[PDB]
Amino acid sequence: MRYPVTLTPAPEGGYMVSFVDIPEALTQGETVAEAMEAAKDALLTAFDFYFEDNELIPLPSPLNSHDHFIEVPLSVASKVLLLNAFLQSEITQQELARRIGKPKQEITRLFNLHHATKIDAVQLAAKALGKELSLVMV
Amino acid sequence: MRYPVTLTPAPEGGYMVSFVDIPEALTQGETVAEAMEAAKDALLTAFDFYFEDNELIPLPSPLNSHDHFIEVPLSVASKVLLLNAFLQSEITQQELARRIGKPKQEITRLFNLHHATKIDAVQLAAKALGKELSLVMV
Repeated sequence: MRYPVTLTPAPEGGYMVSFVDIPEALTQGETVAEAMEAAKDALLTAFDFYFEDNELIPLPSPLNSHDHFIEVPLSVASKVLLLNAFLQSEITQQELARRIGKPKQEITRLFNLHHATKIDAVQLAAKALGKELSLVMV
Repeated sequence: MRYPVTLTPAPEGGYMVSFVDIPEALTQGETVAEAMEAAKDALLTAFDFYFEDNELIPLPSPLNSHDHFIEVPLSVASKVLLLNAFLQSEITQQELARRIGKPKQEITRLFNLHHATKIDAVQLAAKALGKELSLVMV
């Protein structure tokens, strides 16, 4: 859900931004507010790299009392959970497409964060992999 | 999540559908298979009445191992949790729109199951009511 971000003071001023669970997400900001804003772009585009290399996305560490974090939207979170389950299911994209009865070009559209997908379509893909996706609130 | 269904033989032939948690969703079918399928529109059509009557939607009772059930899709499920949270907050539609910084015309689509709504918008509205919505995959 929420990825902790470590902010390091910069010797030339401002802050350098880094995530403990995602080494590829690096950026910086003038101020904590700006650094946090940039931190959300760094995390999501670092996710883009995992999606093309079909490598598992690390899950967030537990959050301490005084730590900043980035909460990924539900749309991103659902695709992240789907990608990890799909990579561990050991089936291909062609096979998954067959199971949902849809052409291969929306499997490509499914495992891409820049393409909008309806949450119900993500739910059906999880079901085809033997997984149930559900909601919790507070 | 999943609402338990009661299957009762019909004196007129066929089988009769009823939900333990939703007394208003009742219909029937010639066979168990058809009565279950017909039951899923009856539950969704009963939900529409809760949405326009602004009444809290009862949540499902626990499921035995050997229990029949109807599973609402994630899109409807998210809106059900949202309507219950909005009804218990005792604020108006104008106020919720103000807190998420969107016009009123997107609140009305939030509380309607026939209008598709993006999950990220449902997350934002829940947050404006002090609730955090998250996904579980099992």
